[PDB]
Amino acid sequence: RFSPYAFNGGTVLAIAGEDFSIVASDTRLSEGFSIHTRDSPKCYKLTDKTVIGCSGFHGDCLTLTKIIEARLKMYKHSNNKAMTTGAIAAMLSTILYSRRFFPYYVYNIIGGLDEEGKGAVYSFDPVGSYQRDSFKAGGSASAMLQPLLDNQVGFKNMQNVEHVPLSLDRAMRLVKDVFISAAERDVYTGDALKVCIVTKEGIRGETVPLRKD
Amino acid sequence: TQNPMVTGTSVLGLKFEGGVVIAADMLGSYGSLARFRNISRIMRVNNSTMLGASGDYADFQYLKQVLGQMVIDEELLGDGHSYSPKAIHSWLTRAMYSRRSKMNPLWNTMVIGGYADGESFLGYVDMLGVAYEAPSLATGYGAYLAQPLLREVLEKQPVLSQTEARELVERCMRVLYYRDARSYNRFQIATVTEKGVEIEGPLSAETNWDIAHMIS
Amino acid sequence: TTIMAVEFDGGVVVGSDSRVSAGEAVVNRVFDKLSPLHQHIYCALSGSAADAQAIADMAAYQLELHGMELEEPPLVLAAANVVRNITYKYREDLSAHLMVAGWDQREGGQVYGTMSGMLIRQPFAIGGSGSTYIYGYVDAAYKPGMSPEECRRFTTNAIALAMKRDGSSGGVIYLATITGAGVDHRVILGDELPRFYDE
Amino acid sequence: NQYDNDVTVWSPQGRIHQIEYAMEAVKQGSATVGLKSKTHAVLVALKRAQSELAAHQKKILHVDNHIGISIAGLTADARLLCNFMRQECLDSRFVFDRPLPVSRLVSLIGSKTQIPTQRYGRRPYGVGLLIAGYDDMGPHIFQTCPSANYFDCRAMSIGARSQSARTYLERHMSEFMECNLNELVKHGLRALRETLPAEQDLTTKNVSIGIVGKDLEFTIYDDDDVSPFLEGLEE
Amino acid sequence: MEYLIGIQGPDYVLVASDRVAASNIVQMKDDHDKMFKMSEKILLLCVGEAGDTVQFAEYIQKNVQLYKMRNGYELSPTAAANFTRRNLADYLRSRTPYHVNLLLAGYDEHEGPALYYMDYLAALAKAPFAAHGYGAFLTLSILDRYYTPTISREKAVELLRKCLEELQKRFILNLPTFSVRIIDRNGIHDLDNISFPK
Amino acid sequence: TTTLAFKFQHGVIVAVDSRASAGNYIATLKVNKVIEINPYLLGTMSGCAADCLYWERLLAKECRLYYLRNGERISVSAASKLLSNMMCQYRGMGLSMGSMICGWDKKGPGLYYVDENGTRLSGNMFSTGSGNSHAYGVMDSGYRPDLSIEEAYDLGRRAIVHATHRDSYSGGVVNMYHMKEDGWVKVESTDVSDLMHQYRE
Amino acid sequence: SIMSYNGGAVMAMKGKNCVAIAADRRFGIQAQMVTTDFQKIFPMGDRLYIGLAGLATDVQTVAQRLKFRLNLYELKEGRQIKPYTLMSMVANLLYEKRFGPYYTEPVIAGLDPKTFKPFICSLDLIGCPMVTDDFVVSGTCTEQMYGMCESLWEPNMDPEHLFETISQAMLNAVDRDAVSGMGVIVHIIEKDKITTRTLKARMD
Amino acid sequence: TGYDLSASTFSPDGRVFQVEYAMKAVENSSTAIGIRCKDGVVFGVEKLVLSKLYEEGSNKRLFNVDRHVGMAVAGLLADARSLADIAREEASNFRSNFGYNIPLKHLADRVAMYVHAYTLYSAVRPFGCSFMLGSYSVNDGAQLYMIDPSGVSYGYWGCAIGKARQAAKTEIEKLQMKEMTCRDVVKEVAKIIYIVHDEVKDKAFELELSWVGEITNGRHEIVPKDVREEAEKYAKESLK
Amino acid sequence: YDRGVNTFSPEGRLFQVEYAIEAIKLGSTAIGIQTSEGVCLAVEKRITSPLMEPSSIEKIVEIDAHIGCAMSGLIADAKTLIDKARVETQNHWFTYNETMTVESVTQAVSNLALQFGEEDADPGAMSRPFGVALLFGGVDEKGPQLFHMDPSGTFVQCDARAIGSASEGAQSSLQEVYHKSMTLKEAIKSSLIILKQVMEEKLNATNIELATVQPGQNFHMFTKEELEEVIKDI
Repeated sequence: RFSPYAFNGGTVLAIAGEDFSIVASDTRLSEGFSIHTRDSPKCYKLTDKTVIGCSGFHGDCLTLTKIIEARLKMYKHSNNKAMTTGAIAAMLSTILYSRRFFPYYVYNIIGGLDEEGKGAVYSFDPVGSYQRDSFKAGGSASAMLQPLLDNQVGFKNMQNVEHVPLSLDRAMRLVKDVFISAAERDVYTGDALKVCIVTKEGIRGETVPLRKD
Repeated sequence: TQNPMVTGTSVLGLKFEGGVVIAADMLGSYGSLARFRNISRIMRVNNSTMLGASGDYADFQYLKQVLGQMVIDEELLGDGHSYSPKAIHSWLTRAMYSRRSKMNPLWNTMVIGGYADGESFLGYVDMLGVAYEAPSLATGYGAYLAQPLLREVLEKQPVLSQTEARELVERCMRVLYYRDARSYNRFQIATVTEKGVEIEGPLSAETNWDIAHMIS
Repeated sequence: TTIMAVEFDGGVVVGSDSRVSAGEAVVNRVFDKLSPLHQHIYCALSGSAADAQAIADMAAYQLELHGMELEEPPLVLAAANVVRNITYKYREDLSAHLMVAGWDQREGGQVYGTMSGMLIRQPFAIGGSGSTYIYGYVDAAYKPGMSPEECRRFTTNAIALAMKRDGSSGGVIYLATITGAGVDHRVILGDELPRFYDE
Repeated sequence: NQYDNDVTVWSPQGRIHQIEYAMEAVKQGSATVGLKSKTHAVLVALKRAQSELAAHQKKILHVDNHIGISIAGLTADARLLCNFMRQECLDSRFVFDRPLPVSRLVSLIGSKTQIPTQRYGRRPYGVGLLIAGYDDMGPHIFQTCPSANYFDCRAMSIGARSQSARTYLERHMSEFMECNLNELVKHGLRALRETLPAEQDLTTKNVSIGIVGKDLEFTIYDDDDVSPFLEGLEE
Repeated sequence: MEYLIGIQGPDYVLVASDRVAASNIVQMKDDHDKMFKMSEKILLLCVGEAGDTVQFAEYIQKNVQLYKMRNGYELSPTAAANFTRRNLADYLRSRTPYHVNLLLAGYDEHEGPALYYMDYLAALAKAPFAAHGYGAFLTLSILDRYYTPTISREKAVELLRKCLEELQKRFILNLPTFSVRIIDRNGIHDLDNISFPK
Repeated sequence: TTTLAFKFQHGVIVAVDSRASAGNYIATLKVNKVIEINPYLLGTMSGCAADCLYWERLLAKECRLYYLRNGERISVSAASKLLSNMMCQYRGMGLSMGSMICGWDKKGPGLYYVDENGTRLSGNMFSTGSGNSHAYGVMDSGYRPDLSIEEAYDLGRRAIVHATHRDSYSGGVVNMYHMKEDGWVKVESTDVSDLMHQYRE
Repeated sequence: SIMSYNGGAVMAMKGKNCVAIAADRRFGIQAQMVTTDFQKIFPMGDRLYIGLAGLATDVQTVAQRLKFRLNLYELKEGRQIKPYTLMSMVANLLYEKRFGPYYTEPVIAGLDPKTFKPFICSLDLIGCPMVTDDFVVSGTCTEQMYGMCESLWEPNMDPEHLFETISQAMLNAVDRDAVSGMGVIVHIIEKDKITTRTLKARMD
Repeated sequence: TGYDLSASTFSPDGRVFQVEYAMKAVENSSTAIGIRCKDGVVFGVEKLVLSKLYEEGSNKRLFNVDRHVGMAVAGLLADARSLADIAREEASNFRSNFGYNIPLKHLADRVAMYVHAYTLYSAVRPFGCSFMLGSYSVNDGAQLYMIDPSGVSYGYWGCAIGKARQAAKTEIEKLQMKEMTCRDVVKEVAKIIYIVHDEVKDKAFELELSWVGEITNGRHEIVPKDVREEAEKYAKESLK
Repeated sequence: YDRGVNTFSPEGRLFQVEYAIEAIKLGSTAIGIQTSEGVCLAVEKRITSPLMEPSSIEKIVEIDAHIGCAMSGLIADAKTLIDKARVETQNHWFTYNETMTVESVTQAVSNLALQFGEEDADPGAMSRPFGVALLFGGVDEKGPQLFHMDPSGTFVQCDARAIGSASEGAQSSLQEVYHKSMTLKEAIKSSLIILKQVMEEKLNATNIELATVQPGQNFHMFTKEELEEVIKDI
């Protein structure tokens, strides 16, 4: 018959630093065993302080993003101001529920800085449940990214060691290498890397090379 | 969904310097039968963009009547605007997406090429709604066959002329005819350029059968 | 079930058989599958006999209106798109497949296959469950610029060939020659079916 | 007499008084002016306060990144129609993923105002609109009427005492094309002066502007950025 | 499966019900009240699907209270059962079917006591005694032996306990506590809640 | 998922785990399952997480519209009945939500339960979730309405810690909330494993 | 199927100047019996009765809707209904449900109000009216109730021979039906009077 | 009197004055003319300049209903754009039905039927606009039809709508338009436009011309500025 | 009469909207004040007989924790809007999970003001214009704010606003007492001065209701105890 969904792969990471928030995802878009293209940026910039990742079925990733951008203008025209990172997260929760009977198939990750200047990472599910955490992951390699950030970022399971708050210099190199290690063992990750760092001064994009296999 | 019949074949497209070539076979297919050997699978949209598709051709003629009238209605308006190759690629993305929620999806795979204001556009949509932009695109088994052929050229030579492009298409049209049982000999090579869309008539390709003597 | 139409200089020849069988038993061995939609506009019924007869009346209802509003015979392209849109839109509940052919003062004789919901122009068109086995004769024996006498025999030989191989086809051959001066209706009795290789 | 009771009934001269009363409703609002160059477009809006303690009302409504509009007429009739304009523009980026052409938006505005006219019981929308926007063909100044008529314009002034501005717009029309962003503000604020009384003239409190341009998206200015714009302009 | 039982005496109606409300493998509420009061002398016993039991019975509860307030007097026992059957029969062919088993207990100043049996298909039949659930098979047979129209409530309550003690022997589900009430000329009278200090 | 609540002389105590998992992978360990409705009124979560977050806020919406209307500080009984009726209209469409409502009113510290099919119950001790049966054992053992404030914390603490040990879907840190007449208050947040080391010794 | 849920049997035989109708008293759910007092025959007015069988949900529901149309018909018209008129009324009530049809097999028996003439008829699930000159029966055991009335029926029978014939047909045929039994109510419709009797039957 | 209040109420003489008053509103509109010949049909419209503040190309009075079907409307511009899209919906639904371009006689009938439908109901109002419909084809040929506010279509070798009509219709009768070619007809169209307009009330205007026929290959097309200026110079040879 | 609710004037204004504002002069007087320390609201109970209970009269309603409201004009139309304004306020927190700006509170309510008509409407359509005037005070991220709406739906930010029958002389009196940084407690004093002048009755502790919102304290209604301490300061 007709299959309404298909797994398009990909991986999305978000980490909340002290004064900063970093969000990165790959460019690889592939369905089944074939590659559609090697450049397909999933990272979308909502506002200056907020960047949303999308990992899942690509058809729902495009439409749901256009629906969010439409409601961004509804807010700003009404409220004369931009949405906070926490306001965008709670909004899409009700957006994902409106489909509760025929849910959108996607994994959304929202990150950025709040009014206090602290990073806020928001991980979602197709039914719309959400939470705030220091760092989250998503996509096909989501199982791979989480343990590495628990030890390195979270300082977990380490006895008698100095705990230093997250630094931007290390946070960049940690996000780069976890994807370098991801592109090794993940068939759905590689070919390029795009890193979007949201700070108090503004957003700064980066490009990192990865293996083409 | 139910049963469409009226099956199509693969479609190829690529980018070169100052233009886009899109070629497809003229054969309609019913089940395992090759029935209609003369069909125009490449449709022109205004001057600067062009469309071709696969899958159900009966649904494609319906997309002719819908998109065609909508494009003509703009030419009837005469406001001085023309649908951009991204606009046609965007409208087909939502139009095909709107058919999934009503549980009546149309079987088709469409490719939108075009050249406007020095910007060469080639894009891909699908019944499943997957949409993106790539310098070389193909449908059906072409993505398995003709796609890696063009990727190797674009990596070595990102810039291709109009003659080099048509020569690579014929070489890709030659390979697709070999390994695709549902393909067909007669095809049309259509090229959009600064002069607009120009669709060449029925064409063929010289085949090398020497494998017959090398096997035996 | 076999329907056939062949275009020539002065018009078209649209043939059909008389056999209508629901299942393995013949309901009626003599039936006319050509239902006039207009003077020169005819429709060859095929597929489901119940759905084809319903569309033929729904098509005639729309064509008579379009014909009386213009006070002139509608074009063959007009009658073909009526059957197609009724086919394509209602294909959910309608499995019928029709072949539209006729003559107009513009381009003359025309034959438009409406089968499966699409539309295309052909010099000769064949349809039905028995048209699949006659592809060999209609392709090779077709020659350009055949006289009306040769077109009647070319259409008869292929239909009589389908009637032999198709189990659902039989009866008598109905021929309709649609030209500018009128339409001639002929019936070929079982003795007049052209004899082919019998072994 | 008895022909002004509704829209549908025609006068013996073939006129609809209710449409006339809707066109006179727009002239009872604030006076706003706008103009475009070969590059930029500037919309100068006059803000009024209901009382001395009350803050000035907002006459500028943000529509699209390249599009802006000033409302003159019944306030709530503009708001329901603004929800229609914004919805159509959101639908443009929801479907076409491109900024809606300003000429196609205004054509949808008229179609919305053509619906109430031909039907009995439904009142026409009594708000007028001065809308501007930038596209591939450059900036455009459009005006709409409650009669559903809409025109393409180089520059216009709507509201009370607008002819003293329009006369100013006629004399400097030759300069409006070649001036740059800083001069368009100078001509726009001096054009607003003619619609204003002889006592209260120019204050950054009740005067606000907006600007769209080639690479410049539509941006609303209120006080801080308007203060240097008023400086250096002699009235 | 919840259990219901009722008995029609000459001047009285004796009804009883299980107080256990369970979910999955555990009993969440063992004191749960299955008895709903339709009118002064008219009670109701509703069991069935956990969702349809409370929801559909509360509809009947107020619909009976609708009649009593509009005309100033409550439905009769016969009038109440026949209106509840139409309510259950109307939703039978709807998209929300109700699975419930109801016993209507009431007393009339003329016809006297009345007990009514109702299934999930809304089939109303008057009977001197009736029961629901799987426990109805282990109980009603005892009533066949000991029932007489002249029985006194003093012996009926004793025979009711003999039937309900069979639910603790053969019948598998525990059901520790049962609620028992009686209807007569003097109104609703509560009886000692059956308790088994196990 | 393990959630439990019980009422006694000093009021209700709500205890819950922090862990919610999808399949074999743990989605988040730090999830806060307890829903905050009113200052003195406290909800919970069970089953689907999105169904709870959606409907419990509608209950919090109804409770606030009530207090803004009549100012009567809606009772726990009225809140539990309104939550059950909203689940009845959509019954059969696939909505799965468990929950428990806790709070004090003129009658007392009421404890109610609302199921996915509309089951509304009342009693002294409730629990829900995948580990509810593991909670019933420890809670029932050594429980009386006369338990003090400090003794009841030890019962609620050992309830989650020993129940989440036997469940693969239950874990995280123990979040226990006592209920009072003025309102509920956060008592302690402690990891299950950190308390496991104290119980083994 | 669904008609076998409550079982049941209805019998109507035509005599000479009179007609007799009979049905059993049993009501049960599958293997679980309920009550002995169930009534399968409801009065349609003077000298006209109707039998009902099958699922008892529709038995009591259609009986309402037939009394719905009966009383409205009797209040509008100044004369009583003819048994031939009622047959077509049940046909319309069952046919309007053609998508959702009720489950029952109504049996109508009575006397022509003209002078003495007896009239009988029965319908089906599809609501097809049928007129027979001998007898009509319906139920799950209807195959058993045929053979009794086939041989025993005579062209003309007095009330003495009619009651004896229909009673023996009920007692013998119902005893072979598992879902039927527990007493038989027999109604005798004569020109002068109407007789109702309850037969002594086995409890089984 | 109350008889002319609603269109559903007849006058004492058996007329509908509401339809008549909608026709009087058309008489205030600007003048637009058209002429058909063997080569095709030539369109022209007088577009009045309301102010210098309006951009070139504003208030376009040349309407395109369908690829082979042009239209020029004189009347209320609100009801003009309404029927404009409605006429396009009828031509689009035709091609969605019969799969080709609707003939001009068949299109003028369906549109005029939609116009007369609002004259019957008292809950709506009739159209206050009148327009002409040209078309060209190889099987039919040049055809010109005009629909009034009452919804009745008449075949015309030439027609004039707006304020000045009878004066322009007599000038067309003074010379045979059939044997002419669209190149020579546009010379007469611009000649009539200059005769109709003088400076008394109106100030300035602009020439909006359109061609359909062999020159345009049977498709509705606007006249370019180069040919328009050259067509004016042919009319600038005389004026007198 | 001989016209619809949608019929325009020869000057182009709706009769039903004009008469709606003219009906507010029959309502109750309420005076709001916006200050840097909060927003003050005061209203008179208007007791025409001792048999009535002052507890049943609430002319100051609470939309949100930090957002208050005032009431005048027709009572029947206000109770419909007070409930609708509350629902949309919670629909905001149900969606965006934040407190609605008082400007958006005035925005959502102003939408339903002019929706009224006859043809081409639903059964939930209003026939007649609102005869109620409203005052929305409150504190938000931008500080204390006080807004006003009329039957036409126009909402305007105001430093001080008065409604009711006495709004004619009270609004002119607010310009006199309001200067620069004047605090909440000082505004409460000036509120009772103007309110006592405009009322026909005597100012009493239980005669008027007084409620204020602060940046550090939620909207609070002063009870009979505190009201006696406030009136004492006169």
